Amino acid sequence: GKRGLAWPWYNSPLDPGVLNNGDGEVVAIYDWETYAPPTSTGGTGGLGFIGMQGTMDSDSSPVAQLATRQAQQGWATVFSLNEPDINGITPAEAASWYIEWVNPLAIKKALPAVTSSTTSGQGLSWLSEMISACAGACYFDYINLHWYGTSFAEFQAYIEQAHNQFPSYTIVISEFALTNGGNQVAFFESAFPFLDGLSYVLLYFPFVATSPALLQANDPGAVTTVGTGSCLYTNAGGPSSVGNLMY
Ligand SMILES: OC[C@H]1O[C@@H](O[C@@H]2[C@@H](O)[C@H](O[C@@H]3[C@@H](O)[C@H](O)O[C@H](CO)[C@H]3O)O[C@H](CO)[C@H]2O)[C@H](O)[C@@H](O)[C@@H]1O
Ligand SMILES: OC[C@H]1O[C@@H](O[C@@H]2[C@@H](O)[C@H](O)O[C@H](CO)[C@H]2O)[C@H](O)[C@@H](O)[C@@H]1O
Ligand SMILES: [Cl-]
Repeated sequence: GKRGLAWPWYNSPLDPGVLNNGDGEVVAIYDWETYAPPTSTGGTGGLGFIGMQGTMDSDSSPVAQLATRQAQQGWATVFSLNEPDINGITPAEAASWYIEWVNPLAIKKALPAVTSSTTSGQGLSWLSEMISACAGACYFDYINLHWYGTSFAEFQAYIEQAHNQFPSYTIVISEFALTNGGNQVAFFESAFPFLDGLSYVLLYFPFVATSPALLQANDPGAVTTVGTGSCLYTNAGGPSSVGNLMY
C-alpha cells in the first residue's frame, strides 16, 4: 500500500475513486496545495489527503493557514516546498522557513521535494546542504524525491544512490516518470515491484493522475518534458494503461 495520486489543481472533471478499487495499493493523494483535492465528486475516493505547503506562501496555500488547514482537514502527513533547488530557495532559507512553519505540525512531515539534478547545489546536494543548515533543529520523517529520466535502470540507480547518501532516512517519491518518447507503461511496470520491495520507500506518486487533454490544456510545459504517456487517466476519465498498474 505505497501508491498515491499526484492530483493537479485543474482536476475538477475527474474522480479519484476511479483508481481506488478497494484492494488498498492506492492509499494517498496530494494536490501540491493545502486546499482539499478539486474532484468531480468533491471527495478523494477513499484516499488520505496529504496537505502540501509547496511554496513559502501563496494566495492558494497561505502559510498563515497551514496549521489551521491541517487541524481542520485532519492530515496525517504534510509535504513541504516543491523543488526549491531550482526555484531560487537556498538551503539556509528553506531550513529557516521549514523550522518556523512546518516543524510545528505534530504529524508526519517530509523535507522539501528535490529534483534529480546532478548539479552541485541542486538535487541531493541541495538536500544535504539543507540538512546541514537545519543543524539538527528540523523535525521530519521523510526525504521527498522527484525523478525524471530515460530508463528503469537509471531510476533504480538514482533511488539506490539517494539511499546510500541518506542510509537512515525514509523516502517518499512525490513525482516520477520517463521524459518524453519512452515506454511509460514498461517503466512503471518495473518500478512498482522495485519500490514495493524497498523497506525504506513509504509512498510513490507517478507523475501524473490526470488525462492527456487536461495535462495539454493546463500544463503544456509538462507535456513538452514528459509527454502524455504517464497520465493515469484516459480523456474518457477511465484508467489508462499506466492507471491500470495502480490497482
Ligand atoms: O479551481 C481549482 C482550485 O484553484 C485554486 O487556484 C489555482 C492554484 O492552486 C494554481 O496553482 C498551481 C499549483 O497548484 C501548481 O503546483 O503550480 C502551478 C504553476 O505555478 C500553479 O498555477 O493556479 C491556478 C491557475 O491560476 C489557480 O486557479 C484555488 O486556490 C482553489 O480554491 C480552487 O479549488
Ligand atoms: O516529524 C518527526 C515527528 O514530529 C512529531 O511532532 C514533533 C513533536 O513531537 C515535537 O515535540 O515538537 C516538534 C516541534 O513542534 C514536532 O514536530 C510528530 O508528532 C511525529 O508524528 C513525527 O514523527
Ligand atoms: Cl530527487
